[PDB]
Amino acid sequence: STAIVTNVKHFGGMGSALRLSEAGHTVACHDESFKQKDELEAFAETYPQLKPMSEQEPAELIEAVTSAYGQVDVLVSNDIFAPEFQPIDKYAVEDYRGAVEALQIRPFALVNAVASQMKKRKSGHIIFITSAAPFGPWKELSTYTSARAGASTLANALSKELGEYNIPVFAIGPNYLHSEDSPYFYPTEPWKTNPEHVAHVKKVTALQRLGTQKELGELVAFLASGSCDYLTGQVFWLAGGFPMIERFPGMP
Amino acid sequence: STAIVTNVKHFGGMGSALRLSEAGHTVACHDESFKQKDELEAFAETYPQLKPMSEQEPAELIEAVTSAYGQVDVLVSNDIFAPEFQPIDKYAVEDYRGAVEALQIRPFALVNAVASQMKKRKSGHIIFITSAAPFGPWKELSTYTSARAGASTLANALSKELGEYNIPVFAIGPNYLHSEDSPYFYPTEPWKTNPEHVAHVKKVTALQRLGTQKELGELVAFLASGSCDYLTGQVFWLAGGFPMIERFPGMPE
Amino acid sequence: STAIVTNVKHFGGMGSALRLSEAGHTVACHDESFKQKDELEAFAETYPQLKPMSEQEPAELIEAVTSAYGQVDVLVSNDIFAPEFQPIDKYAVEDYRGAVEALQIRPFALVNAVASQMKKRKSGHIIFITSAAPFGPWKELSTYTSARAGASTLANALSKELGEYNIPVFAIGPNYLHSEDSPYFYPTEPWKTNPEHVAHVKKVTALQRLGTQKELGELVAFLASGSCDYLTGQVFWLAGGFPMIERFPGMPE
Amino acid sequence: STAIVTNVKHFGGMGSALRLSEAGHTVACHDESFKQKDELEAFAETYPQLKPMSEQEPAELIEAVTSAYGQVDVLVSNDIFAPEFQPIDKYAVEDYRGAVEALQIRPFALVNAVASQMKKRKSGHIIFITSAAPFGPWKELSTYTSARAGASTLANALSKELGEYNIPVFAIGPNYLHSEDSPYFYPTEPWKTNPEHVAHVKKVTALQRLGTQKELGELVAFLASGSCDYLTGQVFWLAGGFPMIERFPGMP
Ligand SMILES: [K+]
Ligand SMILES: [K+]
Ligand code: NA
Ligand code: NA
Ligand code: NA
Ligand code: NA
Ligand code: NA
Ligand code: NA
Repeated sequence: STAIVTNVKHFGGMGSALRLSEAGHTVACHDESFKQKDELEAFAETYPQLKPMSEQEPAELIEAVTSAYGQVDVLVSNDIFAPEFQPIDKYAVEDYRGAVEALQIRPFALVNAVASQMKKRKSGHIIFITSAAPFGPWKELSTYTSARAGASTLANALSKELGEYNIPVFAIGPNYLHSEDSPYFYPTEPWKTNPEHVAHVKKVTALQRLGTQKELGELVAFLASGSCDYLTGQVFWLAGGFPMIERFPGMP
Repeated sequence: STAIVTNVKHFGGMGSALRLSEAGHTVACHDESFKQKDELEAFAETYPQLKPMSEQEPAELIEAVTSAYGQVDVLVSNDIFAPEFQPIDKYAVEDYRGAVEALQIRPFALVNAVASQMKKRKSGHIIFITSAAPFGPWKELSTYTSARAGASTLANALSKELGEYNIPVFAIGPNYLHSEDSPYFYPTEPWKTNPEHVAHVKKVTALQRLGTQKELGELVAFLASGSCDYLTGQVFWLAGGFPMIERFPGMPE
Repeated sequence: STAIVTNVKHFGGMGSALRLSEAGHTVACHDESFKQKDELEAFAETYPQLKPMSEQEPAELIEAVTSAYGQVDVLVSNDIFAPEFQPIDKYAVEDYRGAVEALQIRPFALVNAVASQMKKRKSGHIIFITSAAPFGPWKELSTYTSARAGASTLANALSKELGEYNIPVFAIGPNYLHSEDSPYFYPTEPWKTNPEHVAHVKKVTALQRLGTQKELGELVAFLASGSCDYLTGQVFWLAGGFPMIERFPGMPE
Repeated sequence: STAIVTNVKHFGGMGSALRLSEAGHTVACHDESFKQKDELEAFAETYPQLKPMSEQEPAELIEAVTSAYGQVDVLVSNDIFAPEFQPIDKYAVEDYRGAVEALQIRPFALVNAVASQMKKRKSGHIIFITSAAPFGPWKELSTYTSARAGASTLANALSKELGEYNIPVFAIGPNYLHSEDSPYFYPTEPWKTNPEHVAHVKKVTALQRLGTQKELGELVAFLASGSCDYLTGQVFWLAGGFPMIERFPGMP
């Protein structure tokens, strides 16, 4: 079927996009670097089974994809924003408006653009990649953390209205997901290379490793398959058992 | 001790301010209407125990209360927004922006202006009045529901950094809270007067009544008292045991 | 790879076993009825792809499957109990003991007998089929609701220790799951046939249908596949978007 | 009014009992050491405003208290059990039956015994002291942790049926609550005396300290007051912002 995967080059983008193509889907990909031609074209070259798009705004992209491939069956909102740690008084208020625009407004806008056709066909799936950060927050990341929570709750609240139209809505909240060359949010260096960082991941996850792009993609495809629509409204903590809580002195 | 209560004429404003006042706080009050002198002075007359301010903006308000009454010890971010039910496709994206601005950015901005003063003394109490909507969502309120979750998570998040400075941070998430003459969100009319409304409330809450402004105010005061700082980070569902969920055909209502 | 599915004739038993079988597992099956040879042999005839065992007790079962089929790679603790609605004062304390024994102790005991073998290889998958009741409770089901929460928390708790040995642990908490000819907990009769029941399900779930044994089975197989071990500790609400919560007088159903 | 506080000498017992008396309540106290006479009598001596009881089983104790003081207005189920850390295969199954009997069956049994009269008066409050452990579990405590979760969920599920009779039901889940001389669960030594243990509490709580008996008692009394009945069904995480999650290498 026809899927869209945003910000395809970062975070949960490559896992989701490439696993979806393997499921036989046509996969239109959005990204920021695709406002240029060298970039879109190189990507389209490197990935023949993927269709990059230059469209950059939300509703634009939905119409485009619908014109080119007939409709949008699956939306994977892979949202990203650079986390800046700051004590609350040291942020500007625009920094929180930043986070909210990128991590709540964007997914909202997308679904606002695509819902109508899904509802008329009474078919579609919607996946938000959010964050597990609200489940185990670090101090000094209040902008990023809270905006992620808003996104996850959006997914769950949509599941309630869109179930009537046979449309599942999911949020996937990762943490420690290996993002390979992407700085969002766990690049190979340092997160696999430096002992500092390997020792940390090992301590704070029960499985003692980063999540893989392959695991994220497997979930995304299993969900978008129509195999388990009854999980609608789930938020999935794709976090490897994070957090591992420090135990009492004396115990390993 | 100086409290600030926002949007004092609506939602949890009056219960908070009145009960904080009874506890002994000086209670500085913000409200949209107070940008007009008539309104401001009317309110001060009816409530000599409360201190209405005219300042509308966050930094501007915090500053004014600090100059006037020494400092800000307690912030009650009583945030409001007119919710509008739509299917998602029938909302404008601006309707979400609006909801986030009123329900997230505003408490953020108040904390952002006040936290440094609190952190220097190593004392203060911060309470967001959010909503219980994320806990039992209705269909077709996606914007307000998600934004409220966002503000509740913000309180929890902030509790982790502020703890270091002995500042507890809480979110109170009401539902079915009697709002008296305020339309945000459960006025006397129709919620106490119309039979369909009385019957609805009776079915959907476990206590079968609206929550009172007095209950909300007691909680706000209890949390601001220093009696139980070790709850910091808690989101409180002040919703009377809502939601009651429909049981199988045949079983009593 | 050898799976064990318990109480296979009921609740999520058949969907799990059938789909695990289709995925390629050898599926050893437990059921109360299999302590009788007639029952056991009937079942094996109808399902040549499944392997019914007669062993009833945890250590006894795990042992038998290990001797027969090499080892136990996947445990699906499909736990059941006849729920009885009572106001709390009308229950016996024994009614709670009963519920905890069937819904907590039993999965505990199965994991307790199987975990050492899994931990030596550093591979295995454990799935509890619990319930979504704690997520949207009904009044007057205190025993079953609480015990199910307990088993869901046990899965999460166990995930923290077993992670070290690359063993994911999950809880699937269904509601309104079509159970076919099993009375646990949503049989074809009345849940697909009686008009009041069809209408109830339509109102209270967001998908307006019962969940299918096939959906449950796909999840169980997906989780046992190794495709997404990094979900370990997850409690999954397999309930179709239940609960739908009654909106204000005047708004469509 | 008339309250009951179980296992008064440990965990949340002294805070709750003694704060309730200050609120003007008659407070009957249960404990294990009160199966003896030296113990009950010494306690009754040391605490004139408290009424210890020798009753040891649940329904017995409720009837007793009702005979002596007319009725039971407030029940504070302060449940305890010794946490044993064990990898799952190393427990016996009786060890989990142990935990469940002590931490779920007991509170259930109590409420089973007292509900009728509360429902007939259409007045009463019920408080379970559980644990915040399910909110942030340590590894190797699966018995204790899961049984606590069952208790907390019992409280919330009861809130649904007993609201109709004007009866709030709460659970208070502590962690790091200073229990003074009680080994359940954070005695003064080591938890205030040893630097090892002080440094740990400081790291894992946002407020960087143990909870006080006084804070627990303040909550218990505020709740049993009838001041904020609308919080019914709340589980309260009385944990000081625990857990504090380890941050990335390089950051404090
Ligand atoms: K997006
Ligand atoms: K007790
Ligand atoms: Na993240
Ligand atoms: Na709708
Ligand atoms: Na609300
Ligand atoms: Na169930
Ligand atoms: Na504990
Ligand atoms: Na009842």
